[PDB]
Amino acid sequence: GNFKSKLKKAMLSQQITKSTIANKMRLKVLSAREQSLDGIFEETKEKLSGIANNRDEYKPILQSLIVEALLKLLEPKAIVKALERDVDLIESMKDDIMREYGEKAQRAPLEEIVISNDYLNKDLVSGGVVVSNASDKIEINNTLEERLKLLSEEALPAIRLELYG
Amino acid sequence: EQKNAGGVGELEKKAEAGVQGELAEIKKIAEKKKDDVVKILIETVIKPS
Amino acid sequence: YHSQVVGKIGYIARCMQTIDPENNLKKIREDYQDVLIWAEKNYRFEEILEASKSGKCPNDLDALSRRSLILLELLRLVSSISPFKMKLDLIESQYEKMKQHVNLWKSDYHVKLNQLNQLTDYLKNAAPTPKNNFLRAMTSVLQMQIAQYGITEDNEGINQLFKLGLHLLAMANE
Amino acid sequence: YGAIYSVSGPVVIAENMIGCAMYELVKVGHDNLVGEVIRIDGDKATIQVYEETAGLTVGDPVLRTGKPLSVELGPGLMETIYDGIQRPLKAIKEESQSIYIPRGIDTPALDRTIKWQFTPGKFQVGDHISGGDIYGSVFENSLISSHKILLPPRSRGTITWIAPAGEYTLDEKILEVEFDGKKSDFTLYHTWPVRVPRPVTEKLSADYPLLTGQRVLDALFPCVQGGTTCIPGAFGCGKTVISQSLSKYSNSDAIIYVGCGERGNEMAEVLMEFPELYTEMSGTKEPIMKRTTLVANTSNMPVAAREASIYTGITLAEYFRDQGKNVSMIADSSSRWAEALREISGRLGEMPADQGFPAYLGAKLASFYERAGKAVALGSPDRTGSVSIVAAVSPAGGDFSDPVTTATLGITQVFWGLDKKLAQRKHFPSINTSVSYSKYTNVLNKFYDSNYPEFPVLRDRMKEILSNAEELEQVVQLVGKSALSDSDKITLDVATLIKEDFLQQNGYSTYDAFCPIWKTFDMMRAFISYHDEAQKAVANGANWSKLADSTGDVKHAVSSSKFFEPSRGEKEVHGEFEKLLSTMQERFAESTD
Amino acid sequence: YGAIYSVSGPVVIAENMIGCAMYELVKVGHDNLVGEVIRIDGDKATIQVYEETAGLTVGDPVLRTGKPLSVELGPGLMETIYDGIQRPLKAIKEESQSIYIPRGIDTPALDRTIKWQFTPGKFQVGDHISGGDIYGSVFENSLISSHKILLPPRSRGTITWIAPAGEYTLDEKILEVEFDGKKSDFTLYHTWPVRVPRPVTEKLSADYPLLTGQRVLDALFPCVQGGTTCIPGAFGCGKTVISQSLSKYSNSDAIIYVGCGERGNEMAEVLMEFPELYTEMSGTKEPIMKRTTLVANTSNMPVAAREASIYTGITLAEYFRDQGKNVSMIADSSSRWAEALREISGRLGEMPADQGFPAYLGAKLASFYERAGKAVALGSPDRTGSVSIVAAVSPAGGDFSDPVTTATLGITQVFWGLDKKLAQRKHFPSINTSVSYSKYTNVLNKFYDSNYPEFPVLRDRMKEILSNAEELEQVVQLVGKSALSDSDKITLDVATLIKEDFLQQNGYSTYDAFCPIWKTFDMMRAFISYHDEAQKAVANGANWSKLADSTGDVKHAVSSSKFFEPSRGEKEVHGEFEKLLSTMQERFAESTD
Amino acid sequence: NTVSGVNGPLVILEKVKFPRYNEIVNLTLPDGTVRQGQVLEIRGDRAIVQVFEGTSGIDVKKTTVEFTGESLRIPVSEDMLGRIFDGSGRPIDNGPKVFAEDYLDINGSPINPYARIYPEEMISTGVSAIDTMNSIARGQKIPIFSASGLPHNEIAAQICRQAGLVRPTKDVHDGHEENFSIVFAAMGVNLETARFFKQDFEENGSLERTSLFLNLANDPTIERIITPRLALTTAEYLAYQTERHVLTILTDMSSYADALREVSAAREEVPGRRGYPGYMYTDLSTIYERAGRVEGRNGSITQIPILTMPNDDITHPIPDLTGYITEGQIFVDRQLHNKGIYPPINVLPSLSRLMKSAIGEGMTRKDHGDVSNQLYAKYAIGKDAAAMKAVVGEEALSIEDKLSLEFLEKFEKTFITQGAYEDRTVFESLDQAWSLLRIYPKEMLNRISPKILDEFY
Repeated sequence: GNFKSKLKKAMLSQQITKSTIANKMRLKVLSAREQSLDGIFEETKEKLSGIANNRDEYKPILQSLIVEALLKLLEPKAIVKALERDVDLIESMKDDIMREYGEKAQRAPLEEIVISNDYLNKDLVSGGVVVSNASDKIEINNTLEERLKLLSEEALPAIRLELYG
Repeated sequence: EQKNAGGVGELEKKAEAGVQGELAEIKKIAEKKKDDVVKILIETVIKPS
Repeated sequence: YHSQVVGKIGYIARCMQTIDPENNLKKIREDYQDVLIWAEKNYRFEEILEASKSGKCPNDLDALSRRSLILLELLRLVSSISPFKMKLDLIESQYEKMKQHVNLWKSDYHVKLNQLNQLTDYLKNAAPTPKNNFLRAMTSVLQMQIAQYGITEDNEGINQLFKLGLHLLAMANE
Repeated sequence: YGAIYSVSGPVVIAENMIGCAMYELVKVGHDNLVGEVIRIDGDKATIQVYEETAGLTVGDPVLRTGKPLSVELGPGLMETIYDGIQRPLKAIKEESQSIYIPRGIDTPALDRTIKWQFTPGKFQVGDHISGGDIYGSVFENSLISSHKILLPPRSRGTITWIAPAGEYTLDEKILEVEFDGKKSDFTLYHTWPVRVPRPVTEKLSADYPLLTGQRVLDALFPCVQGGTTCIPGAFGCGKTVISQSLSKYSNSDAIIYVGCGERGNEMAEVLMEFPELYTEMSGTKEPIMKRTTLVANTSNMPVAAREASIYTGITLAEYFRDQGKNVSMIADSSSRWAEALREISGRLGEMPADQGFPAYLGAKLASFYERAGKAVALGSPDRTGSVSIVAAVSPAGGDFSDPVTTATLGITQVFWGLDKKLAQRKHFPSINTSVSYSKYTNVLNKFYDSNYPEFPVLRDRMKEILSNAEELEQVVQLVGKSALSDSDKITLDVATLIKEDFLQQNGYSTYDAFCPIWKTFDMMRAFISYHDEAQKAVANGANWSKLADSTGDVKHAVSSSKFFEPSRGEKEVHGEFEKLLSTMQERFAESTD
Repeated sequence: YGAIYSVSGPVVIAENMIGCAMYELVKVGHDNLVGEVIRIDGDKATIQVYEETAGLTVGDPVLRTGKPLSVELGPGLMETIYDGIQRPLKAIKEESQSIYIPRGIDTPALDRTIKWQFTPGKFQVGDHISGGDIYGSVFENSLISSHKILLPPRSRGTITWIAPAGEYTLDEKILEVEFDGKKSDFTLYHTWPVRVPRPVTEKLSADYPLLTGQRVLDALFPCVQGGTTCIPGAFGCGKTVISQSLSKYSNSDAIIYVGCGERGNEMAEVLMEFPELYTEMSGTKEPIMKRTTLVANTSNMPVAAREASIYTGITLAEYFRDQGKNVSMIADSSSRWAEALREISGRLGEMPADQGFPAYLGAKLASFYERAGKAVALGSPDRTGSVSIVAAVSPAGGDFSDPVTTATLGITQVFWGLDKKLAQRKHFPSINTSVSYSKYTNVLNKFYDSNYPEFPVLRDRMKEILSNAEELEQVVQLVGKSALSDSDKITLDVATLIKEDFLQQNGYSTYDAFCPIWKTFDMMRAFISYHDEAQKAVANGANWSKLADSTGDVKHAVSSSKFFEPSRGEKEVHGEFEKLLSTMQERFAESTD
Repeated sequence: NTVSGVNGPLVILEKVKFPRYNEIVNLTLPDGTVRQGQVLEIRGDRAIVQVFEGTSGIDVKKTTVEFTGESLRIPVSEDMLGRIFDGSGRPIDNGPKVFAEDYLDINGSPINPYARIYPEEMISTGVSAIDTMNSIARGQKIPIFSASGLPHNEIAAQICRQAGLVRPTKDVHDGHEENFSIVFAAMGVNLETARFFKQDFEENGSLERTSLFLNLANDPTIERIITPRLALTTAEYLAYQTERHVLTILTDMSSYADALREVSAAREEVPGRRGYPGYMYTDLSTIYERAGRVEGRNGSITQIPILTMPNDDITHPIPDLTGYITEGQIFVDRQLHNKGIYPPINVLPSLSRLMKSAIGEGMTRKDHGDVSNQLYAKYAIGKDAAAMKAVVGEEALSIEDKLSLEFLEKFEKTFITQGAYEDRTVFESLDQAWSLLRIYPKEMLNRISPKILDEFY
């Protein structure tokens, strides 16, 4: 009886390593799939950072994001904050944002775009601007890295199912 | 007790040799079709979502 | 997350270098080559956190806590046996036998090191007396027999010297 | 920064407050009274005042410190009394000439006029460090250094400059951290907020035996290192006697005393009685007061110190557990903090749950109960620590159906009983199986019963006889003693002798001393052998008065065994309990023939 | 039109509403979700939606349809399941692929492409019409003619166009009414508000019984067709077995099941078990499924469908009662609709007055029982109709004497007892003779006593024997038995056999759960004759064991005669009950001497 | 988005009503820590959100808020089992991200095939007292009731320890025709009790087929109450996606009731009687809405919640409200736990109405409820005989009262006494109940038919 109890107590210890190996393999597989998705998203971030270096074709992308933030704001006055290399393109195409924003809504007319001296960094946001209200009460982040990071949570399941299925 | 003294080395050999070939072929097959997801994610990032 | 693994890797590398700086524990140092590789070169915390977060280093803090606790118990048992010298094969077999258990601080091996650490700790901050001299000689003979015979064997002399040291520590000044 | 707009009741309103956080500690008015921001609505923030004030004008400025209210972590906490707001009571007693907290005062967080000996550990220049590692040590006790010099949590980098050994102050810095440039310098003492729980390396199961030093506590259901225990009861059950006996008779490395509102005489009797006694753990030179931290909270004290006393004691116990030493936290009681939270909820105008208590008492008690426990110490060294929190509960109107006792008893895993009828006989706290239970009693009896102890059989038979003693007393009271047999009278006498010898803690010649599980195992084995010999002797023909008179001096010698000191010839077995087995065998053999 | 001002929980508030009533339904949100504005304060009206909110934002368009929100009555009601608004769950199960009703998915109140057979009634060109008159019929469910074509209430005139017999659809008009010009076209289906009751010509007294298939219920008191009775529940004490046995044992022309809230398995088990079980009036195929209407709402559904489920069930019961047929209304339960009204009142913020329930739950619950009863059918024909309302009750206010059970028991007219302690002994439903009462026993005793009634004389002696057995059982266990009289022992032995043969029943068999009125009256008359023969023989001089042994096989045959069914003879009466009187007379004569 | 003020766990922000209900937002604090929160109620020109992890460090003008633009959803996949995951974003739960391949809502917005299928096969966790007294089938909500003053965490740890071993006997018993999946959901409980359940599940060898969810007791009640919808959504997605039987345990309901009572302190809703809100039946029914059979016969979903009564009364809002949504109830015994018997229960108020139709053929006998009704009536007769014989003595007790009194002690000390990891079939529990039921004669029993009683006694 004592040899049977010691045999069961000595034999019950195999499940810890037997489950730890299956947990380490399942964690290594998720670490490999997350390592592949983190490189695919790093390549998508490098393509998005390389596409933001244009000076003539990048105006409609930032103008569509500024019109998208202006359509969600619905204010008559809004301050546009962007990087130090994007205020010159919006300064020469500020009428197109008020024309495209005014042609898609009629609850408030856009009459002024205030480009302040607050420049966004180029090592955390590769392209895009931040639209906010005149009173500084509501701010809408319309950057490409925020839209890619927020869109990666919904695009990651389709790419994960289409990549491993 | 010898089968439990010798079982402490199977946690690393059973985890390294268990899934060691799938991480390379999954990265090769994921890196092969990465241009389609990078082009779709780059095209979706340039428009409103 | 990564800072605890980097601090446990640096503390495991510092404890591994402070444990045996002569390169004698190839069995214990062979399993710690992944942590000693990043500790053998100058690197910041951002390089260890970025290298550990990208799947290039050990990230299991639960396994690294017990693995660092086993190396801290082996370094505490090797440092507590001074000035007596222990064998490298007996230290590697004691670390392999202690590492093969399901519970490290559950057997009598940790209670013997805790009793020897309390016996040496009680005499480390006391004046010279007859009970401190007899307990110091019994702690020296227990350290010599514990260093020569190891902690795996349950000898009657080590249990009698530990019971006599605990019985002498349980007494008073009268 | 801000300006007071209106003061209604104990709550004040301060306008022009846009940088104040939630639960941030600041000073309102010119009195420098302690306060905290409970709620905020727009530009005007609501600040609740806990200290008594009758000279707070409307329009006084409020100076915010810029951080939440917390306690200091460093060397100097032992051998000193402090309040719940991190204020020294000895400096206010010497300077202000008042033992209690005066109406409006201001002092530092710790004693800055006492130097300490700081020594370097195993660190060196160029080695990596992390938050929780043993960077040094401070000599405070004669046996070992209790105040371990550790880094603050959520901090790491490289050690660019290491200070040498010597005497220094807490204000002066001795350590510098290099991580991404010149970040900041480190000192001997570190700060930590009381509204944020400290991190740990890893959690562990609570299966280690904790020697509390009580024969009745460890005899029925002994607690473990890292568990939670609750003890209900009315006024007069012995909470301060169990806290002082558990602190002095405890074998842990540190003792945490947290007062959540008392009469005043119990804190001075426990503080003066702590250093006047001798510790039974191989220590001298005030061993009970040197390793114990006393939190002084009165009934008429501030609500911020009483409410934040459990968070400050849990933070100091978490820092002492993170340093590498095992600490046992004894608190009495949480009913004053729950009544202070219900008083703050009633004065604030919030919706209560039942009897004036707020709905956040379960989350606040669950955060303090979740913050304590046994696990691995945080840091690169990976030390082993434990945090055993024992808090007694009391009712709000005399009934045990309140949400504090129901939430504390439901959330806890170990329960401690208390009998009102048994407390009148000088047996408080008396409970065997009817008002208390322990989930870790199986693992504690299995681990401690492996080599030395045999507690499980006598504890199971004593729990069965103690459970049958209530039905025997109820059947003897209801129907009578004619229907009962001699076995129910022998079990009723054995339950009264075991309940009087185990539940009784107050002597008639002197105070009771410490008693291990090996000392109570001889009394439980003598009571089980006396009950088995008395029950087996009645089967072959024997009178009950002949056996009860045949016992004689065994009951008187068993009562005076707790008054004597331990180690009278042995540590696991005693010579006094060995004669009871031979005398019970001789009386059982003579009672048969 | 309107704009979404705020959305909190399942109820959404929409402002910009002018000229809105308290019963008009409108579409809330951008998906055209079904809803109805129950109440409105100022310009913002609160409307309860039949679906949950999982992404609905403020600023959405809210357009009212301009009419009240009700259910559609017509062909297609039988063989269909609606949640709370008469919505096809089978279409959402195939299209949506789920079970619950999701947001953004709507369906009609009946079938549109399903064609039915139209037959002309007793009207011609130029004949007068009124609200609730018989204008046609529908040939669906050919086992029994249940689908009757009726005009809408509160609308009359002259029949200008009389459609002939043939096949027609549910979307083309076949009838046109002309009363001072063309009012509107009429189709096969008709609309009616669920929150508005149906009018009638005049109320009449109950003079017809309703066979519920209960031996203790019909044996204890006389059943009535169109009465109001309540059933006590305990959430698992045999309520679903009596509900399924009452629905299966019901012999009405239509079955209307209305569930405000259930567990979920009873709705699928009742629907799947309904098309495979034959009742007392079953046919070749679909006996309960073709004649029963399924309106089941679960606990996971919205509170709007659970609150409107009682109005849709009462509107369907009034619509089936207006056609001139007998329908049984089974509601389970009122505590789910009171819990949904307490959830809507808790979400809106109304102060309750029922000890945790709504203040209007007593008047709204008492008004629901007043809308069901036997009376004259509304319309020029003046047909005879009746609706028996059987609603279960359960206390949820924290006591057995709450105002919901007191108002529901006071407003009811029939009493049906149910105990959880008596149901545990395999005696469900255990009725209480002290709390049981029936007001229609005097009116039902004229017709039932006119046919073959003897239920009153054995029923009064059975209730007095049950009260004497309860008083002797309470006095025996209370005082303590050391002796027993033969008169009380004979009444207790007759009460045990009456409680075993009458109280013992099930909801899954027909042999021991089905008994006729003549067989139950003959068994109760045989038990009352055996109790009167034993009481008369005990007065002449005899023992209790000599009386039971003198009876012998009579009590074993009368107790063992409850497991058979009617399969012999040319009527409900059997020859085994008539032969027991001759052996009972000889056993009573031999038992005395 | 600038926050105007903060009162307790809820924060009020000043902005337009651009976001919708259940809109996830990110709160940026000045202490270098970002937290996530869900909007509990939306209004015109204002929004009320609750912090999921802590509320310390919320300013008025120094802090800012930002909307994520996506609803609160947990990523569920086919690789969640065999590892420790979390849905709150914590690095101390073996990874804050699950990395699932499908995105599903926590409220069942895309699909919810439940409440439209009846149970077909029976289920048994290995307890002869629980399965014998109450018939548990696949898709039924059988809740285990607890009380204040008894080890409910030990009973929940024994129920979690019994998971994984009943799956091999269920395949031989013909009760399960597919794979078995275990779902663990912890919210409001202490980490010490969850660590013993995780160590017992890892020591038992069933951690590979089970998934563990860790919810702390220092976070908001919206995260702990939101974790059971994510666990039931992952169990329903795993049961419907793979066609396997999912068994989920939800402990504890008292922490969810206290979190629901602490919630709504700044919203337009008010709490009802006893501090709990009046809409607690919808929140309790939302977790039970994902339980039941699946559409098309694709597996099944089983839910066993663990609720502890704080007052010890059966008229509370948690056991009374949860008892209406469930079928029957199992009341534990507080006096039986002190005697040294586990799992102690009481068959007096415990009764199941759907136990007859829930049982199937080939895995259980037809006479299970007949012996259970006579055992419950014998236990009630033994309790009434003990209560009546306690006051007066041995005078009011009859011959059946003494046999029911000895049968209550022998049945309470024989059937209730069992191990924590032991398992048994329904035939062994029915044979032990039939053997323990032979203490009374056949002339004093009426809760069973004479044909089934004459064949087996």
